[PDB]
Amino acid sequence: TPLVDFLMQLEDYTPTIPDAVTGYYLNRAGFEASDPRIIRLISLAAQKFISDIANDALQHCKMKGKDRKYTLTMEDLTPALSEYGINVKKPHYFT
Amino acid sequence: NQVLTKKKLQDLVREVDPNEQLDEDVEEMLLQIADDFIESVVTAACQLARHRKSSTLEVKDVQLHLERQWNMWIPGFGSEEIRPYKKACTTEAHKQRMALIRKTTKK
Amino acid sequence: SEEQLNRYEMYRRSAFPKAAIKRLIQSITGTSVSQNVVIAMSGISKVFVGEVVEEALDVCEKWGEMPPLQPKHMREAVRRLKSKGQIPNSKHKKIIFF
Amino acid sequence: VNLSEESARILATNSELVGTLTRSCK
Amino acid sequence: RKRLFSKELRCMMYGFGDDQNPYTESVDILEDLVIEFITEMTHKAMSIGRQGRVQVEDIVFLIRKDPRKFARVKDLLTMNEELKRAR
Amino acid sequence: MPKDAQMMAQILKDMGITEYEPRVINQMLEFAFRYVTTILDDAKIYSSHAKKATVDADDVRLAIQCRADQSFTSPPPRDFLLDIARQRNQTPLPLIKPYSGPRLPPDRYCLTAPNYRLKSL
Repeated sequence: TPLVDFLMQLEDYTPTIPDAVTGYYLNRAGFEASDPRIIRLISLAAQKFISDIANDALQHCKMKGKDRKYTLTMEDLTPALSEYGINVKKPHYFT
Repeated sequence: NQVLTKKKLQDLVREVDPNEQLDEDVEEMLLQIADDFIESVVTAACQLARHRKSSTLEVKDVQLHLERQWNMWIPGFGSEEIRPYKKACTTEAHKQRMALIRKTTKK
Repeated sequence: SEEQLNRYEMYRRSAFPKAAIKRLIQSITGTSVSQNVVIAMSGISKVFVGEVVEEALDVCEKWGEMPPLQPKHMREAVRRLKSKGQIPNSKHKKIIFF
Repeated sequence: VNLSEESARILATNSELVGTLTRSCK
Repeated sequence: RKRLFSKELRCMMYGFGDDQNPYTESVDILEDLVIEFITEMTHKAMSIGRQGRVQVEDIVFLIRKDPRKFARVKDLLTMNEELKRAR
Repeated sequence: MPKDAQMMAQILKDMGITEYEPRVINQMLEFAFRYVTTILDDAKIYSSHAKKATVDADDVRLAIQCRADQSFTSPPPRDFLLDIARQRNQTPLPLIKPYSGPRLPPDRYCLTAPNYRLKSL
């Protein structure tokens, strides 16, 4: 199985999301995570999800050409979220 | 007057894993699911035909309900050539109100 | 052998004609495309055909049928490819959070 | 002139070998 | 619509292991996949980058979906320059 | 306060909402902008499907009714909950065995299971 042999490549990795943050959001979801390798797998899978939305928004910003400092404006994040199942629609100019 | 006959359904399970059985609780539910969705498709494709002020159900409005809602593209039928895609019909009132958000922001 | 050399000849020499896809894309844009667009778009569609036929022959080898490809193995090919996200549909606004 | 006539010879043999008879299916 | 890919697609299915004589209703299916694939990679390509069809945005969709379409578009763009260097 | 945030406080005051967070009015204007720009999304798909130029009122009337089943699906109606109940309410209550210890469903419906874990090697 690939899920076990991947987990040997995770003993050298340390995710950005801490184990107390992830271990709390599993508690609201319905279980207390006993094995601390399951907390290192749901946090890595959710760190990869942010690291592709923030990377597609970068290539959306580097495809409009300004090349010094890249600002995470909503104009680059809103098309980058629609490739996944996040459809934001923010208003402007409330009359 | 039934559309699915519990032998076409059994071969639909045999093509996935041939050593697998369904229960009569599952078979009676899969039959219901099929019929219920046949209606869902037709009840929302008739209103697309009657909006085109026509009285014939074409294949071009059973396409638009499955694509938009059910995420199904049935390949082997073919359509007409799609018109040149209109990109942005942004109106003048939006071109002048959004040119006021920037006028306050930088000036 | 003598069929593998004929099959490898058709795997490389076959292509969609550039005189028709440039007519096909320009009916969608409205104005004009470039030659390096048509060269790439004629090349991705050969990979996409090779994504279906190499996977529709996995449907036929899974079931108890022979090499001639019926449409049963071709509607099943698009079904299995769409469940792995390979077939893109830009008319279904998907939602992952429920 | 060499590129113009030899381009159609890669496709002319692609109408003699493959697809001799046309089939159908129920 | 007529079929603009009837004879070309029969060579390609033979190229990937089908037969020398595929069925007509199987090339009926594959000809409609390609017209939708070119449509659903041009309708989404005229919103990214700019409202045109430059090929610097055709290479964006091929990553993170299937790497075979990306590894076979870097070969067609490299070999365009090695086939103009020979002249 | 725009004229539609001045009217959004009137709607909540007309309900039983007298004390709300001030973030609520910014939330109920984002929902009201996402809804009309989803109805007018579908009302432009249906205008091109009938091959007309503008977006008429019969397109918006269909776009309202054809997304009251997936976007805002309802709890089941009163005529359906009565028929489901009145065939369930006709089978008699079963009798109870005298000494069965913990009374529980069969083992495939409970949550009692051996509940394994990985060997931390």
